[PDB]
Order: sequence, then C-alpha cells, then structure tokens
Amino acid sequence: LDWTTFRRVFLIDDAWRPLMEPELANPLTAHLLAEYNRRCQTEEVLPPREDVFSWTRYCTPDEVRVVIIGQDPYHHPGQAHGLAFSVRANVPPPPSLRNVLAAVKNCYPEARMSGHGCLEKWARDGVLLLNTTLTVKRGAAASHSRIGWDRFVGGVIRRLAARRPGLVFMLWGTHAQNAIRPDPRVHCVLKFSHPSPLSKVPFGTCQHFLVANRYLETRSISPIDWSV
Repeated sequence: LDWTTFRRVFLIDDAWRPLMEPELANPLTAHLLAEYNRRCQTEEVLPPREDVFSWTRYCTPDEVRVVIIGQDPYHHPGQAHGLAFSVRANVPPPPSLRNVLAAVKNCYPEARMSGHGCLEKWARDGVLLLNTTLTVKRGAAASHSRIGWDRFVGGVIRRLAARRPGLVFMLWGTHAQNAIRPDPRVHCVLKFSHPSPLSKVPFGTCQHFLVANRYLETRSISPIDWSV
C-alpha cells in the first residue's frame, strides 16, 4: 500500500494520484520523506502534517487554471495552512500578501475584497498556490530548503503542465523564476519582481491578474473572479 498509505498519512485527495504516485517511486523521494519525518521527531514543524497537502484538496488537476509559486511556509505558528501566501482567516495579512491583495484591487476595482488573507476561495477556483518548500522549522526561515521538497513539487508541476497546455504561470521574484521554467509557447508565463515591499518595483503596479484573464478568454476558458 504505497499510494494507499501515503495518501492516508497526509490526507491527499485521490484526484491527484496520477500526478503524485509516479514520484512516490523515485528513490530520492524516500530520502525526502524519511528526512521530513526525522525533523518532526526533533523540532516544531509547520504547517501541521494534515495541512502540508491541503492544496490537493481545494480543486482537482483538471480544475487548475493558474499556478502561483511561493518559497516556504510562514514560520510562526498559526499562519500557514498548506497554501503559498495564504494565512488562516483571522490572521492579519503579512507584508508580501498585503501587496498581492493591493495589486488585485488596483487591477479590478469592482473587487469584493473581504480584507482577509485566506485564499481558499481562489484555491477552489482553480488557482494552485504552491510553495516549492512545503515545511519549515518554527521560527527559522528557509530551514527546510535543502531537504528535497522542490525536486518532488517540481515533479508534480511538470506532470500537471504536460497534462494540460494553456496554463497561466505567475512567477514573482528571482527564486520562483529560477525554479520553474514552463514552455512559454505552450503556456502563459507571467514574470514579475517579488511581492515584498523590499523589492525595487512596488508590487501594487503588477497587472498579472488582468493579463491572465485576457489570456484565459482567448482560449475560451472562463476568467477568474480575484475577489477574496
């Protein structure tokens, strides 16, 4: 029971099986898994185990329209919940996320912004919010960056992109842009500087949300309601 067992430990939705099962078999994956489990033995690991793969539960691969790439989970307890950038509902949007939500509003002023930072509505709408590193040691940013999550995540994104052409990729910042390099002739690849206020260009100027909807429409795919 390799897939059966794996899926039980992380509570993964079965619709992702075709995309993830091939990875289970890679010997590099076993090292990754054992290392994640060793860390859990010796430190406070976030997000909680049943949240690590929450993104498999919001929508299926065939429902995915946009892919937004992040780095690693928020390192303070109570913030991260398995999605890149998103925080639990009663957690005030941190700096980078505020800039994202600011950009959406500039792009779509008729947007119903709730003022919250939980992006579950987006996730259910086929916006895949995927971090390249899926866990972090409490308080230490980037502490799990070399254990192997990115090879595994990249593997899943490669299989998703091949399964369906015409995806929109939103690569913000140097790391996201160096980690995932989709065929720009087959998918819509949108690049911008990192959303943090420390970037030279203010993220609120980003118009990726507009351009994305313009691409989807020319493909007869329905556009996203970026309200959240």
